[PDB]
Amino acid sequence: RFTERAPKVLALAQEEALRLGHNNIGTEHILLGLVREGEGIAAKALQALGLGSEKIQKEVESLIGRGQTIHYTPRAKKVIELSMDEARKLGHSYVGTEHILLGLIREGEGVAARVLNNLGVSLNKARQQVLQLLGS
Repeated sequence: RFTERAPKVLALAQEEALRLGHNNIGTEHILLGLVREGEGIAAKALQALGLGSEKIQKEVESLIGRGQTIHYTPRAKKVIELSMDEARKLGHSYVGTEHILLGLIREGEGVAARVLNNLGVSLNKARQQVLQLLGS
């Protein structure tokens, strides 16, 4: 149900949660995966918005702090479900990195959203800008 790059986001999200010593894979780890994957549309959008992996990493560690089997948080699961809806609405059968980013922005209320707020990003403006990119 995913593009080639979307599972790489998920792999990195889990790796980051483990590297940071965290107990679950939350929306902020999905955000880290989106930016660190580097090549997908989501990474491109985050780059164009003036963000980068190190800035996001530092803000995650500031807000949450550092700490085997880690599970997705309920909100991260919701974001993944929303990514499927975002893809469908845009005429795609496969969920790409951009749909995970849109699902994260749409949910708009977890640790990733707090991080984005603290990094100076408006979610509503960012949603419009990501869609603008997809329409280009």
